[PDB]
Amino acid sequence: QCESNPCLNGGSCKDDINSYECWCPFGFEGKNCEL
Amino acid sequence: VVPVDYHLLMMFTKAEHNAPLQAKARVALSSLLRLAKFEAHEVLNLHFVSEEASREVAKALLRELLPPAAGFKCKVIFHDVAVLTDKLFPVVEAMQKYFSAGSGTYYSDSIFFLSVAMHQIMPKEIPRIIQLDLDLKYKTNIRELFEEFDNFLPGAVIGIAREMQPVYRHTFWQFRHENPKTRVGDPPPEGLPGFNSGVMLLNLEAMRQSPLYSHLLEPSWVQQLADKYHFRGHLGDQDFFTMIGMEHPELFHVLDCTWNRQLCTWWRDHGYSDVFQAYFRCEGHVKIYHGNCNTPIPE
Ligand SMILES: O=c1ccn([C@@H]2O[C@H](COP(=O)(O)OP(=O)(O)O[C@H]3O[C@H](CO)[C@@H](O)[C@H](O)[C@H]3O)[C@@H](O)[C@H]2O)c(=O)[nH]1
Ligand SMILES: *[C@@H]1O[C@H](CO)[C@@H](O)[C@H](O[C@H]2OC[C@@H](O)[C@H](O)[C@H]2O)[C@H]1O
Ligand SMILES: [Mn+2]
Repeated sequence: QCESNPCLNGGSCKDDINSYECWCPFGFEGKNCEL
Repeated sequence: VVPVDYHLLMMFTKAEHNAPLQAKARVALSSLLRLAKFEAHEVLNLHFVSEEASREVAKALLRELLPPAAGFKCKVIFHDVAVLTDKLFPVVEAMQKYFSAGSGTYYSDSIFFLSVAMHQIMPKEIPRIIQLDLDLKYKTNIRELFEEFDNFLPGAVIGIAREMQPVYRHTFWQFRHENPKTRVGDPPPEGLPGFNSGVMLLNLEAMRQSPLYSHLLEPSWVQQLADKYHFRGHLGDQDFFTMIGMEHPELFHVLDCTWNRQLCTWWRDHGYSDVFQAYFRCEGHVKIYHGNCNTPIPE
């Protein structure tokens, strides 16, 4: 299994190889939507 | 008295040296068997999909729980995950690119789509089967769930409960962005939040006999709908049924939340605090608890 991609764009798995940008759900920031 | 068969199916793989999985299976099967009641001519058929090591583990657990306290007839059947994987692959290959972790099309993912093609895998003598996760706790007689088949409207092929987290609100973001007004990914009572695969009433005869369902299995239809919805996932059969359910809700008999009360709150803490409650709300007498995402089940 993989961990769900917290970003709204790109693949369903976190750290999708073909993805570069990460747009986070409102209220969250970071390359993994942490803070 | 002609014998009437009831069929359940559970995935039980990679169980050796997997204590958490064994403990979940123990809770599921003990509760199931303790609370089950069937008439004298009836037989409960328990199908397990397992490689050889987990088959041995399952046998050891079942001998501790069988015969059931209620004294009804119970038959245990094992199916080889490797055999089923090869039977599944032709049918299921095209969807794996969209709904498997992560990329591309691997035999190891094929079994997560068993339910979608169950009507082609199980013998013709089996008209219906209920596929069940092993991280469940039963609070009623499983015989009662079979009456839900009676409530299928013409054209419905599968009985399934809605997903109780906003995972599909998240997954369908792009489609939701391009279609502001859509019900796709919204919470109940009027949104389509998607489905959870923990409890599934697979009417194999209805699946076999549906022109629509058969078409939706075709590679070009999978691709067309995945493209329409900008939809990718990694939860296997759950994602496929969720997607075709957006386009063709008529195919699904929606079970009440009490038949699959999901406990996972992972998505609450990953961006959906605001709306989480509208998805997670379930009230009424709980029939089956579901400890998904490794969530301890209360007592
Ligand atoms: O090593 C394993 C893991 C799972 N299972 C079986 O698979 C079921 C599903 O896994 P579970 O641990 O119960 O995960 P959930 O969080 O309930 O399920 C989510 O994650 C699953 C695995 O990716 C997806 O298949 C589901 O559609 C999705 O809802 C289990 O109940 C078991 O029956 C095994 O046999 N061996
Ligand atoms: C995203 O990844 C996380 C961490 O791996 C999973 O816990 C999420 O799955 C959970 O929520 C959606 C439910 O449908 C699953 O049954 C549950 O495990 C996954 O969406
Ligand atoms: Mn589960």
